[PDB]
Amino acid sequence: TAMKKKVLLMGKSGSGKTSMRSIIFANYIARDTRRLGATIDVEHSHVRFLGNLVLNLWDCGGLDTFMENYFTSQRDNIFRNVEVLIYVFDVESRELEKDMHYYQSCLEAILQNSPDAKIFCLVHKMDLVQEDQRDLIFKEREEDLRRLSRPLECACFRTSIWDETLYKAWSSIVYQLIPNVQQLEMNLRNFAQIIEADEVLLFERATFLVISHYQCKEQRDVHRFEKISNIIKQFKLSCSKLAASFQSMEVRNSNFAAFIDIFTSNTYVMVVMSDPSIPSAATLINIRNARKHFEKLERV
Amino acid sequence: SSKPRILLMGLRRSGKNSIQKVVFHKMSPNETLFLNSSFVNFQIWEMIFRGTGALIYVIDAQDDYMEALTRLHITVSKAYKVNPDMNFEVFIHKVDGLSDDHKIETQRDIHQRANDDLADAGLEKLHLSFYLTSIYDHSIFEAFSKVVQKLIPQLPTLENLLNIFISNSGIEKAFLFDVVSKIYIATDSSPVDMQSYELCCDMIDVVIDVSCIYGLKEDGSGSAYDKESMAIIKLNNTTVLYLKEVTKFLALVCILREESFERKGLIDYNFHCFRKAIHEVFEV
Ligand SMILES: Nc1nc2c(ncn2[C@@H]2O[C@H](COP(=O)(O)OP(=O)(O)OP(=O)(O)O)[C@@H](O)[C@H]2O)c(=O)[nH]1
Ligand SMILES: Nc1nc2c(ncn2[C@@H]2O[C@H](COP(=O)(O)OP(=O)(O)O)[C@@H](O)[C@H]2O)c(=O)[nH]1
Ligand SMILES: [Mg+2]
Repeated sequence: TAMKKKVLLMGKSGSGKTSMRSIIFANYIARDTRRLGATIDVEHSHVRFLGNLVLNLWDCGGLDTFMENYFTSQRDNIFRNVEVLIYVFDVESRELEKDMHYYQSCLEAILQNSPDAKIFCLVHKMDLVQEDQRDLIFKEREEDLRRLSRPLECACFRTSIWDETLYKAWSSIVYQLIPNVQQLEMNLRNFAQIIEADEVLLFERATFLVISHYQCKEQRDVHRFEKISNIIKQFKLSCSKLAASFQSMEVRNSNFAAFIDIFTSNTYVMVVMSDPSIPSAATLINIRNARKHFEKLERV
Repeated sequence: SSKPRILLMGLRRSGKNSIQKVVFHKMSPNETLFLNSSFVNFQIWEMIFRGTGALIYVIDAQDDYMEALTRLHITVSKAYKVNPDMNFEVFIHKVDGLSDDHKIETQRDIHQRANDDLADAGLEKLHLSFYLTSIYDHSIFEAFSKVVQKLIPQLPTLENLLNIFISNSGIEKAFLFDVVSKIYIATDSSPVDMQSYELCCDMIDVVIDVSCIYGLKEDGSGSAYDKESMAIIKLNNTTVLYLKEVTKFLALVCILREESFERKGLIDYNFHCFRKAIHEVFEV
């Protein structure tokens, strides 16, 4: 009785769909994605996310031949019941027109079969473009994508497996699929205010996607959520490989303290503090105690 | 100001800029495809060879190395003339693109000829050390740690202070790290598991990167690493990693069990004797 939600991951062969899925949901590092084989037709994935949500990930091979079947004999199987279409584009494609033609043909099937599907467009491999060019090239690709997406709305991101932009995008996608996400946000803003934190991040345990946050004093780095996802995910993978599983972390400066710990069976929490008259015990006792009050919620 | 001095050298596309970026300007390997804050004085590149400790000649082993091997012989033949106490280091670089058959063949070969070419010029008493490195691996960090440890005359004193500290404090392993570079200038006498070093390097990264985001002060910036920089990481097998500031360049990273860490108070008190001693070593 958990919400099952169908996600089409689609785009041409080599655009980097399976790489993305493998890094977010399967603990690969970017370097390892070199070794992935071309996907044949659809590779089905069931991700248990928080116990209230199940992601039915449809990883569609983008070989021209596979696409044509999706647009014909497999048209109903593919495009029915779709919550989300994630469409991947290789920034480095030589076939821009042919690329758009395969995108627009998916948008039609989505207009005809699942017309309330949330649509996302990922302008991918941005690491292959010079830093000073990336914002420029993405804005233009974005402008074209929004216009050629006809009556449907699309949300675009520039992504790479080699930085935090991939977590920005996948956080935004998954955020829109978590059921009572507005409740979660309030319950955490509650928790944050009781414990007098500058900032609390809440992460889904397996992926380290940010699923909620709360900030007191407006911070300067608006990208910091994806960076923390990426920094911690990486370290969590160095632990399991080199020694054993990450449990918890405490970090401090003369200007701050952060605490990263398991929260519920399905989440990590990070708590940022700027050391008022807070005996360190008070904070750890609050983290410990608030577990049971979040440990409910995600039942079924 | 009396740091150890190292010079990196090598043909273009050997990977000098990529090594510099990754080690000393704390930047990812992949973003090197478009290109005063450490214990080490390092420079990419005969007055220069006068006051230098070590020369690191780099080589592209994804490429043919015959040309590479020849500048190597000449570059080192020169340097030795000026300062024969200099150490000569050789980064057989980019081995992440080989299979293991090819790495071992390549190393056997480069080691063979490099050492042959030195026999012929009758430069018998000129030691070459070799290393397999990669910006995509920790090999570059281990190689730099090995290079730098040779230029610290106080290393026996440092190893002894860490030994007294950890033996009296219930600690399995201690690393004295240069924080920006993640190079270790000393460790206690227990054998070094390179997987341990590598995890400690990855801890420095999380500490510094989380510090760069939080507590930089309300203005644009202060400094991520200061005299109160500290971290505690608990791993599910009851391993504890513990980082404490020693100097503006030096952090201590300790590996121990939750059971010894129950005695943090003793650890914390012995730590402050170790820190003072390290200050006395380097007249800071
Ligand atoms: N530079 C760069 N390479 C990437 C990126 N993402 C994926 N790649 C590489 O692109 C190649 C193809 O990736 P895949 O994930 O297999 O592609 P796919 O889109 O699933 O292809 P099909 O299964 O045939 O549809 C692999 O070598 C990846 O490592 C990225 O962000 N940057
Ligand atoms: N695969 C791989 N590529 C590397 C490595 N080191 C450098 N490179 C690449 O090789 C080129 C060498 O860069 P560069 O540092 O400019 O060599 P330099 O000319 O002496 O500065 C760039 O494409 C780097 O991405 C490595 O260890 N492995
Ligand atoms: Mg695939």
